[PDB]
Amino acid sequence: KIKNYQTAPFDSRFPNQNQTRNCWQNYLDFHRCEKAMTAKGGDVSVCEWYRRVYKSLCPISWVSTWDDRRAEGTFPGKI
Amino acid sequence: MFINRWLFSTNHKDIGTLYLLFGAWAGMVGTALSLLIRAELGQPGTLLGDDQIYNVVVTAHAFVMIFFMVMPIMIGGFGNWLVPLMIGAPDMAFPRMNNMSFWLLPPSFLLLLASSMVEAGAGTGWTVYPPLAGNLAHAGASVDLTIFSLHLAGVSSILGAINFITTIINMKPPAMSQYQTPLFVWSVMITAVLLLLSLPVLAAGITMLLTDRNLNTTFFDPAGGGDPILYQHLFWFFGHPEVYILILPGFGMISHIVTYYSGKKEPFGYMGMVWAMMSIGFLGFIVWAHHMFTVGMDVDTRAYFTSATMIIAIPTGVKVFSWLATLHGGNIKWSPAMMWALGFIFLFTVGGLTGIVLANSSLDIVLHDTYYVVAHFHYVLSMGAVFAIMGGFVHWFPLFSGYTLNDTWAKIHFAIMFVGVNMTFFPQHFLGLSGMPRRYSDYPDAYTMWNTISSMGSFISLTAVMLMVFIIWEAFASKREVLTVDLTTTNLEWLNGCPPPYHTFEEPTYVNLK
Amino acid sequence: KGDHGGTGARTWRFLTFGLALPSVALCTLNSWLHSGHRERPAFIPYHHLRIRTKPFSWGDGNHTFFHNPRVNPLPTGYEK
Amino acid sequence: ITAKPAKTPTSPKEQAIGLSVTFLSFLLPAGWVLYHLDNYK
Amino acid sequence: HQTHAYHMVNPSPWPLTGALSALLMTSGLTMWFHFNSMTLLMIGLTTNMLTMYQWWRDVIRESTFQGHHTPAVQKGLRYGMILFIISEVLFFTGFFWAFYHSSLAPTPELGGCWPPTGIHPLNPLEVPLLNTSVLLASGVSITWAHHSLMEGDRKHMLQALFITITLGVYFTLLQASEYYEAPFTISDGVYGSTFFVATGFHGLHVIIGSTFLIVCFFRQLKFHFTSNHHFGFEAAAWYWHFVDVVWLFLYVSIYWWGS
Amino acid sequence: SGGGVPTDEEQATGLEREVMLAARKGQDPYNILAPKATSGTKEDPNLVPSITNKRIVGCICEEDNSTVIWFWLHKGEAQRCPSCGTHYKLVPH
Amino acid sequence: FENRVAEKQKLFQEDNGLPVHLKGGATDNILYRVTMTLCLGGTLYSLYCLGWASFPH
Amino acid sequence: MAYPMQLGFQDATSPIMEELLHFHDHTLMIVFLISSLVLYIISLMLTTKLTHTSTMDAQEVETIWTILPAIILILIALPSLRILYMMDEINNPSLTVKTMGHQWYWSYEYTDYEDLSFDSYMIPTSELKPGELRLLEVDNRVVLPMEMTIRMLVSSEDVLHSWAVPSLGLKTDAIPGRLNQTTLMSSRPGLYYGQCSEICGSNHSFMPIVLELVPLKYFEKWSASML
Amino acid sequence: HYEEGPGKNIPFSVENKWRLLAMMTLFFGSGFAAPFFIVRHQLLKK
Ligand code: HEA
Ligand code: HEA
Ligand SMILES: CCCCCC/C=C\CCCCCCCCCC(=O)O[C@H](COC(=O)CCCCCCCCCCCCCCC)COP(=O)(O)OC[C@@H](O)CO
Ligand SMILES: CCCCCC/C=C\CCCCCCCCCC(=O)O[C@H](COC(=O)CCCCCCCCCCCCCCC)COP(=O)(O)OC[C@@H](O)CO
Ligand SMILES: CCCCCCCCCCO[C@@H]1O[C@H](CO)[C@@H](O[C@H]2O[C@H](CO)[C@@H](O)[C@H](O)[C@H]2O)[C@H](O)[C@H]1O
Ligand SMILES: CCCCCCCCCCO[C@@H]1O[C@H](CO)[C@@H](O[C@H]2O[C@H](CO)[C@@H](O)[C@H](O)[C@H]2O)[C@H](O)[C@H]1O
Ligand SMILES: C[C@H](CCC(=O)O)[C@H]1CC[C@H]2[C@@H]3[C@H](O)C[C@@H]4C[C@H](O)CC[C@]4(C)[C@H]3C[C@H](O)[C@]12C
Ligand SMILES: C[C@H](CCC(=O)O)[C@H]1CC[C@H]2[C@@H]3[C@H](O)C[C@@H]4C[C@H](O)CC[C@]4(C)[C@H]3C[C@H](O)[C@]12C
Ligand SMILES: [C-]#N
Ligand code: CUA
Ligand SMILES: [Cu+2]
Ligand SMILES: [Mg+2]
Ligand code: NA
Ligand code: NA
Ligand SMILES: [Zn+2]
Repeated sequence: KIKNYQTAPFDSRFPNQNQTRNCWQNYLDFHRCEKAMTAKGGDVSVCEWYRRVYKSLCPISWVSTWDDRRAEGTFPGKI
Repeated sequence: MFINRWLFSTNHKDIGTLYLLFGAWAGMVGTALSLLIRAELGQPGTLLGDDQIYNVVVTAHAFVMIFFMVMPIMIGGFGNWLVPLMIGAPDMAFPRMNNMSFWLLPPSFLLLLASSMVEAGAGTGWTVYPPLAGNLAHAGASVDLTIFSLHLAGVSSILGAINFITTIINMKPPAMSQYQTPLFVWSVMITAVLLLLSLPVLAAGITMLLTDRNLNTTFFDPAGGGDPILYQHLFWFFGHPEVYILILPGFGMISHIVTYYSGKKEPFGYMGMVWAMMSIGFLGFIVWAHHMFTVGMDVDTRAYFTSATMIIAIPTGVKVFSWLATLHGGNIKWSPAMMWALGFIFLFTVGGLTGIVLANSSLDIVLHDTYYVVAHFHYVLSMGAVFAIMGGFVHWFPLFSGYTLNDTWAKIHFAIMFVGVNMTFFPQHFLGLSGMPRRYSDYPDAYTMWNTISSMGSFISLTAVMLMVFIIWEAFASKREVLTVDLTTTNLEWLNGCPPPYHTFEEPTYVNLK
Repeated sequence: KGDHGGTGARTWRFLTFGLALPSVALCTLNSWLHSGHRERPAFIPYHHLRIRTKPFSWGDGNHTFFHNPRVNPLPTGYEK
Repeated sequence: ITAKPAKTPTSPKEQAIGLSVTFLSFLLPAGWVLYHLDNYK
Repeated sequence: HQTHAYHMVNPSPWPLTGALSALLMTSGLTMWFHFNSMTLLMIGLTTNMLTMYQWWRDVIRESTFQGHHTPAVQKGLRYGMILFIISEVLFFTGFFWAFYHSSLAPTPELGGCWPPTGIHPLNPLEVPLLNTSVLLASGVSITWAHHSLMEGDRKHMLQALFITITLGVYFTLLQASEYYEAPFTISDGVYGSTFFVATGFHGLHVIIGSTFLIVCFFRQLKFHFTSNHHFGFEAAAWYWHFVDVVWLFLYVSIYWWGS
Repeated sequence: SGGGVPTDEEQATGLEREVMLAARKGQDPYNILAPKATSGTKEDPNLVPSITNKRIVGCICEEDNSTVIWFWLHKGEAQRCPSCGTHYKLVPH
Repeated sequence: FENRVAEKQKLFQEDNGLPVHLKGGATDNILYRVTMTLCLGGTLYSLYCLGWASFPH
Repeated sequence: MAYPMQLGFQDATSPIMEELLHFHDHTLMIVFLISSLVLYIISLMLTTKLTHTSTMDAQEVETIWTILPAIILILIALPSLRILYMMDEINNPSLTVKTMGHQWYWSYEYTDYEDLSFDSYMIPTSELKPGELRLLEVDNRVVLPMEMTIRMLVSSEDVLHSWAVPSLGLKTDAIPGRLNQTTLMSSRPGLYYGQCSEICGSNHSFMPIVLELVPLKYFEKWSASML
Repeated sequence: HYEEGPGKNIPFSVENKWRLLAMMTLFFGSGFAAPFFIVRHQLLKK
């Protein structure tokens, strides 16, 4: 698909100064996608776009805390 | 007798005197704090060697000057002395509750002292934003004592607002409509309405801060789904009305002083002055977010708050132009109070214009949290308030005491203060435009020249404050008793003599309807 | 609905006994009929819940003021 | 405004005393603290 | 001798004792939160109650027993009570603002949803609906009490005022039981914070309003009110309707829409 | 209904009762009403009751003026508002 | 019960110069002294606690 | 950076800051019109022994002095709002950089491609190299490509801070739990300085920001060398 | 009653100007000195 990725593009869903939900939504999307692929056998490569976007936007400590909470069973979003 | 009169008072003049004494003492505290700020900044490097202490001094400077000097002097002191006299009323509506509004203030100020003596003080800014003011970055009792100090000062002023609104609505002569009361009385009524509506919102916000600090709530803590920016909205929803509460009684006094020393029976454009204060009062609730243009605010909200903030200059301008129109044709008497009022008009106009610069959110991005904001409000608010207070104190000191000041000394005092405050604050515009942040204990070396001048200015105003105390002493020491006061036909507060008896208007005025 | 003439004491007593208190009795029925303890959910130590940034000023510092052991887990889970 | 002559006139000397005492009351305690700042630090 | 109708109040110590009580309650809360001691707080609560009791006792002395409440004085007390209620509305508005702020834009730590993940709200059709019927019914009974008093009917005023108080007490006991049974607490993030602080201040006002109704009940038993002059009853009724209206906004906002 | 609630006629006291009884007689000793002006000539001056030998008058010289003109009126010959000249005469005691 | 407001009106209008907060008789003086003693004593105690808390321990 | 005795804004480093300078000049031209007008009029009112103390009719002149200020405010508002909406226009960034405030330093994350992050602390005065600026230098500068649109995302891991660079017209508060976006584009290479702009405690005065703007190829090799 | 007139409607005496100067000195000087002593206090804890 579209590789040539420099950074996350403008997203009309998140047009304003607070980009927290943009980071959050792409993190959820990547992990939902990852779940659907690794389960139903397939390739996480189709999830890659969400991975690149959340990695661009999300503070390292947010990603790290959210990963820890997924491992612990205390992540409050739905995956 | 002394305790009955001065601790158990139900008399609006004695309570007013208590507030003027309290406010003058607080003004010494707030001035000493301001000189410590300027001493730390008066050369590059560190003076205190403890910037937490610097931050505590800045925070307490603003709380003292706002809650313990300006509001008690303007509303508790001039309001209690003058409002009942100017409407011919025998006292305030609730003369006993009025005494509790006074007596809540020494405990409020004691809590603020306590906050600065325990732990490392509340080095928060007078905005008290979390999470700096929360229980991890300001662990221990200091911020809670500051919150409780604000609670007591808020109860004092909310009850006082209730008292003033009731007295002004209910206790005028039956023939006197609201459009026959003097402008100072209008300015106190409108200030009281702003207090009534805004201080409960502050009380809610600081109570949420108290519970986040002590009851494990998370109103302002993202870990629980809270938001630091919610506290800023609740604080500024009060804090914008608050800046107008601080200046409105000053506008009232300025209208009376300019009318009196112009030799006029009335201010120019009375109904326009009432319209302008009411409009400022109303629009003062819809502009608060201009204190938040850098928090990550959407562009359309920035555009709205810029536009609403600009609309307020219109009614404020009617008032400046109407003061000029009151001077027009006057038999100008160059009394010291008139000099204070003319200084007020100049300084308030300078500060209001730099507020217009700030209103533009695009420029405010670069000016926010810099000394340009400190310069705007020390002109328009801090020194506007102080010059109206000194004008009113000089003008009405012979009413309250029965004795006259030495007018030559009072003019010397005005001259020293006018030089001092302009040397102090004018250079802060340059510091702000060139990017010096506010709330800093030291600065990059380029900013040295203007910080050095500003701090030298601060010592000139110190000399003026010392001279003010001597001037008050000399008046009570010499005992020149007042005889005749001009213009009593349009200045009812003087018609009972100087000082008026303990009870006035035991027989009300006669005013017919026609 | 109806009367609307005089709203006097007799009308307000009629409304108290004829509408307001019957409503309270019906809602009291409705409530004391859905009452009865419901299964407490699996404990999950979510970080946005059971907040402790400072000990509470009572008890052992770790119990809320109206702590109910049956339904209020501590940060470490339900009590025994 | 008009007023009576002072009941208790304050001569130039008495004003110099009142002014000097007033200024010293503000200057001496703060001066003592600031002079000793490095002692505290 | 005065020839206006307003009240010059005798010099009083209660403003000073009330101000000192405020110092003792606030320094007492500080001592309790940080220095593990309830001593100052208990002194401040005691002196606060003593101050309220003697101050309002003296207002009854000044009015029922001494006759200082002319129509002009009563009119000022009407404005004073209306303005006090307005300030209490604005205090609650700050907590409603906090609630809508957090629930309309739930942050990621909540799960990005409202109610937050892990929160199980009360059923608004159970005790919360009962509490709504109770406070609405008490607004009907207090209106019966008011008309009975105006019509000169002592027995039915007392019956209707007693029913109103009983309902206020019923609400308070129901709310106490709901607090104990709730599976979430004040420490359960911003859902618990908004729920308990806003309903908690409301519950405080129900207790204050019930206490004021009880004062009016005992004054009525002692024949203080006339069929035309009874501003303490009017003020307590206006305060009670304020408490009812605040409850209806909490029920719609926090219990129903926020579920 | 029933009875048992006192009336103001039965139980009002002090100043409240003074005001109530005076109102029944159409009198206003406690100044609750605005007085109505006479023509205010020297022949028909406004009559200003007082319990002493002087009282402050405020004159709203023309309807809707926002400026009130205030002066002491003394027992004796009628005095004139210094702005409009309308006459007032003190009726003491 | 019986309406005894007239007796209380006579008591509180007696021409004895007492302010209203003491005009009920000696019980008022006792309650006043209790309240003022608790307030002034508690205030001194609060100043003691401020002194204590002003220094590290 | 500011220079000694500076009176006005730092010179513009970005086109947006140039727009702000021209708009500030406009606003100041008006401010000086109004200020000198007021001063001239008040002086006039105060310098004659001629008098006119009878009642003055107000309505005519109040029209002039409400309508003129309203016109002036519109003449300020129009360019103000144009700049505001221009600063808001999408620009399609080539790079996203995060900054996290801390007590008392800034960290930076450049995670579009590789996991690059570092901390940036003020150089203490005693350790400045000769000719370095007291309170403004940092150990690890924010190196960025010049002439390119950059998205900065700003947050905090403790209290509030605020990330500011006056010569680029930038100031964005750093709020825990929030990710605020701003864009930056430098027309020139060089070193551009700012300072923490929301009081954050005892060392608020001492956590500065230094951007180092260089050609893309040097930024790329720098980024790789910082992994 | 209470005393009325100049010098009598205030909670401090002005009967002797030198006693007044002392009282005004202590009053305004204590407020001005307080912040300097609070700063000293905070520095002496470190
Ligand atoms: C007396 C107190 C007072 C008053 C009256 C004002 C009045 C005004 N203020 Fe100010 N302000 C403060 C005290 C006050 N302010 C304080 C304390 C702060 C900072 C708080 C903190 O952060 O600690 C502050 C901060 C502040 C900010 C936020 C800046 C920032 O944080 O970045 C802004 C922004 O818009 C602002 C704007 C204004 C405006 C537009 C007015 C207007 O009301 C002024 C209107 C007056 C005039 C305009 C002059 C008279 C008019 C004419 C001669 C007519 C013709 C004029 C024109 C056509 C323009 N103020
Ligand atoms: C009314 C409000 C008021 C007043 C009067 C003042 C007065 C002064 N302020 Fe004020 N100041 C603030 C409100 C005020 N300030 C606020 C709100 C802040 C922001 C705090 C924060 O950032 O959180 C602030 C911040 C602030 C700073 C910036 C600190 C920082 O950013 O780090 C500085 C710096 O120079 C400063 C200096 C001064 C000086 C030198 C004076 C004065 O010395 C100037 C001369 C004035 C006097 C000498 C007044 C004397 C008056 C009396 C003594 C009353 C007499 C009474 C009677 C006669 C009845 N102030
Ligand atoms: C963190 C914890 C902080 C705690 C701080 C606590 C601070 C204060 C301690 C309070 C002590 C209260 C003592 C009783 C006060 C009764 C006042 C009262 O009832 O005042 C009345 C007027 O106010 C009226 O009516 C209408 C007004 C009645 C107000 C009653 C008191 C309310 C006090 C708190 C409210 C704050 C607002 C909260 C919302 C922001 C009567 O006025 P007087 O002049 O007395 O008499 C006039 C005579 O003619 C009467 O015959
Ligand atoms: C830790 C918490 C501490 C405890 C908190 C408080 C607890 C309970 C307080 C409950 C309030 C009781 C009020 C009793 C008032 C009795 C006096 C009274 O009602 O006085 C009346 C006047 O009203 C008046 O002043 C009316 C004045 C009263 C206004 C009272 C409003 C309530 C204020 C309570 C404080 C709220 C603070 C909330 C902060 C979150 C007397 O006039 P009438 O009735 O016309 O009689 C005369 C006729 O007899 C003549 O024929
Ligand atoms: C911002 C507000 C402050 C403004 C400026 C204050 C101006 C100074 C007033 C003088 O203050 C005094 O200065 C003395 C020095 O001149 C100090 O004596 C100190 O120094 C002396 C000389 O070295 C010794 O004799 C003393 O014992 C030693 O205390 C003395 O303590 C202090 O009271
Ligand atoms: C009318 C005026 C009234 C004035 C009343 C003056 C009260 C004077 C006695 C003060 O009592 C103090 O209370 C503290 C309460 O903290 C005690 O701390 C103790 O008790 C606490 C409660 O558990 C804990 O902090 C510790 O056990 C322990 O240090 C401490 O012994 C005691 O000195
Ligand atoms: C004793 C008294 C008669 C009143 C009087 O005329 O003195 C009567 C009349 C109304 C009565 C009250 C009302 O009927 C309301 C309550 C009814 C409950 O069944 C008993 C207590 C209750 C509070 C009653 C107590 C008492 O019997 C009252 C107060
Ligand atoms: C109508 C009202 C009161 C007039 C009176 O009864 O005396 C007057 C007083 C102030 C006037 C306003 C002020 O003079 C300010 C504005 C002046 C503009 O010329 C008209 C709109 C304008 C907003 C005026 C409308 C209107 O004439 C007002 C509001
Ligand atoms: C100004 N606010
Ligand atoms: Cu970080 Cu200021
Ligand atoms: Cu504002
Ligand atoms: Mg800021
Ligand atoms: Na310094
Ligand atoms: Na009624
Ligand atoms: Zn006239």
